Amino acid sequence: PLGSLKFESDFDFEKANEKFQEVLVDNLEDWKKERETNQETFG
Amino acid sequence: PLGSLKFESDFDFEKANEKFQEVLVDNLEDWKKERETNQETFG
Amino acid sequence: ELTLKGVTQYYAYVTERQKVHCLNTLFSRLQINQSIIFCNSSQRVELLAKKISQLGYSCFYIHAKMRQEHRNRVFHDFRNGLCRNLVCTDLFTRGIDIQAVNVVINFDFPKLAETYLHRIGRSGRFGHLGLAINLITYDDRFNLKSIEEQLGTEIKPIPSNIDKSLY
Amino acid sequence: ELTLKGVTQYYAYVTERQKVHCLNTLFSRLQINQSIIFCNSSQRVELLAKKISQLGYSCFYIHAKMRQEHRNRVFHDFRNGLCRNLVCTDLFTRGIDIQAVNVVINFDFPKLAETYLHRIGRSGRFGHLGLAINLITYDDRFNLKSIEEQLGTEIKPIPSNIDKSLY
Repeated sequence: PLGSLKFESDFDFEKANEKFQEVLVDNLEDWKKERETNQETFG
Repeated sequence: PLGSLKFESDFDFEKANEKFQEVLVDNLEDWKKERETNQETFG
Repeated sequence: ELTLKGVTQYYAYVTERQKVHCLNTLFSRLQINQSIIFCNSSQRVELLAKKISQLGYSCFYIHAKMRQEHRNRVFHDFRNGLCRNLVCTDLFTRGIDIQAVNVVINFDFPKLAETYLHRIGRSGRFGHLGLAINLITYDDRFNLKSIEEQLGTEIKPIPSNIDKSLY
Repeated sequence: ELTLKGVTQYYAYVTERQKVHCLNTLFSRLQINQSIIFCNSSQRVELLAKKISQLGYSCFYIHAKMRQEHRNRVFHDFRNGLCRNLVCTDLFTRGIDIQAVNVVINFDFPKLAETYLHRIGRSGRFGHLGLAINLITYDDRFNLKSIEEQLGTEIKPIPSNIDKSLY
């Protein structure tokens, strides 16, 4: 049937942009994979 | 596009049932019509 | 066959001008999980879908002037719950069997008790609790009592506060 | 051809596990009239439609594994506004031209700038103001800057409070 999905807190966009900047500065110095990423996204 | 329709007050169900009782006690003692009723409903 | 076991049935006396107002009041006041709204023509089904979306409620709609594959996929998506309201005509040979649909609204009341049963009825003795709300006009006043008699049920006036344990 | 004139573009760094959370946060915080959400497969389109409906938001979805008549009628119903969100794959040869769609969300960021343009771009010099929000993963970090370069635009990090006068 229909479930009811709710997230307790918000997504932290500032923290995400910080992680991305850190990722960039650190990088400075088939169906199995589809199913895996689908399990990660909608699991 | 998409309009935004809002009704100011509520439908009065008690008043409607009263009107229906009055109707019953008083009764005790093509495409033109389709378009007309559609104009009345969704006009 | 079909029965009206768990279905609590009400009627609201309206004019055609008041039908959209009454439906919006029902949407606001009632605790609807999912709902199926019946109309007497495809034109009115599409117009009512437009009105429902205008009022701020998402809408699904199916009728006879449709490709059966589009109709079937829309019905599947409605059963999965992507939208909470479905406007349709009379194309259900069997009784509706969706646990999430706790309110059925006859926007246009039918003339034959067979049609009313196929819209409102259930299969088996253990159907979920539901509401059946009929929008009755002056030209419907006799068919209301006639259908209420033929099926041996009762269709009461709608109360201003409906017991939440009925749907 | 297509341009990105009125489209303000942002990106949010996410993992695949965080994508549904990020999308729900966007739905809650953003002032969306209508929205189109792009995914990289039909399977993911259907799964995301389910997730969106679970979160409490109505949903439309179209993809390639569909009868073209069902797809066209669903697109017509979405343009008329019966539902406020549409999940789809890449099947828009021309630029989207719906004034009500003020937010486009790349749930799955593409690899080719042509695809990004066909999702985000506009026809003519007077397109309505819109938002383009890209969900960027680690495997998307280089394609992000590459597509940003090829199209001569800028894709800024998403701010915690977006100017309401942009969409």
